Amino acid sequence: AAKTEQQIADIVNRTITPLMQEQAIPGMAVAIIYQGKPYYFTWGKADIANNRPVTQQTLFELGSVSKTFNGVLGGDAIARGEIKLSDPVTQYWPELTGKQWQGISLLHLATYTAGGLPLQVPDDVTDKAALLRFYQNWQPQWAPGAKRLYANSSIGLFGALAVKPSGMSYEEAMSKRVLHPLKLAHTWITVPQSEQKDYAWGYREGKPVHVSPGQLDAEAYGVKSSVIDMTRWVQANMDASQVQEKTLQQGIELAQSRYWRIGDMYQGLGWEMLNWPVKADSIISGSDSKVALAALPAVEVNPPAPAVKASWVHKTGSTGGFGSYVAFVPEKNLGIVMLANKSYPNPVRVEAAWRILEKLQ
Repeated sequence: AAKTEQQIADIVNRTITPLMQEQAIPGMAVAIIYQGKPYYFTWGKADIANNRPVTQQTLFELGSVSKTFNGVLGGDAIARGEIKLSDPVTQYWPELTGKQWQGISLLHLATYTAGGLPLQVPDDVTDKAALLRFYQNWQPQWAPGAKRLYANSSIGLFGALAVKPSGMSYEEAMSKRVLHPLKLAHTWITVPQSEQKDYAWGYREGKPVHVSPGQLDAEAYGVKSSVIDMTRWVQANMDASQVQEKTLQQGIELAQSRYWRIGDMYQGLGWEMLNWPVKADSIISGSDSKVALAALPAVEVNPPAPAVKASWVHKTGSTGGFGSYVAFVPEKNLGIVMLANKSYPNPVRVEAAWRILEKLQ
């Protein structure tokens, strides 16, 4: 018996209501993809001050979910034959000298195994000249491919280098090559003046906050999107076959290939996958900052393993004011998008998603 909208409504409501309460989230937006059909739900308020409620059109900061956009754009470029994952970083930024860079490829940056690029670009690095200096002076902790350390400075750099051949900016390339084709008209890097009325305020210690500028912001954490756009984004990735642009369909597929095995978890391009069915505890406890930010040994999958439908694909993302979570199981044609205007613990996100989806499988 296929569940009915109202049964889906009770499961969702039953889970989120309590969550919003204990974590004290001002507003939320959730989309369920159940047998390929989207169901949207909205709770709370986007601007406590101006008393504006969350809508299906409300823009949320995706934080690190932005990395999924990066991975796919990189994929498309590969597909076009513009870049090769195996190519040296040096090829793309010749101004970037230093023998510590000699054996590092695109792959290593994309997949956080370059040898310890830090989580964030330093606080005293706020312009492009400082950026070059930073990387020029950077001192590797491990040999390339040795371990995985989750870092904005790694994937961030991958994004910037990957659009180089095209001669487009990242923002231009992203709009042209991915957003336009999938009709993500409510997905932005820079939110227009015209759309400010739909831009939710993020809440930090009860204070309204928006993500600030930074080196490699667009590439690692600066996408803004609505419940509806996140949902089309999930559908497209869930099944690349529906995508008309051959290169984009191919990039989606490459982004979901498996390059590294990091104990039961596989690293794609922005997306992280686990085999299905998976144990709840594995995903929940692997989402904790204690595990997710650690340096772990990485076993290489070369040639990469292809995207399989029997997988649990997901990405967590946060900003000072926002908490996002997205997951999908291609094989069951099920997924969830969870957008909040308050950053709350990773494991609570993952755990609530699982609760909802276990009930629908």
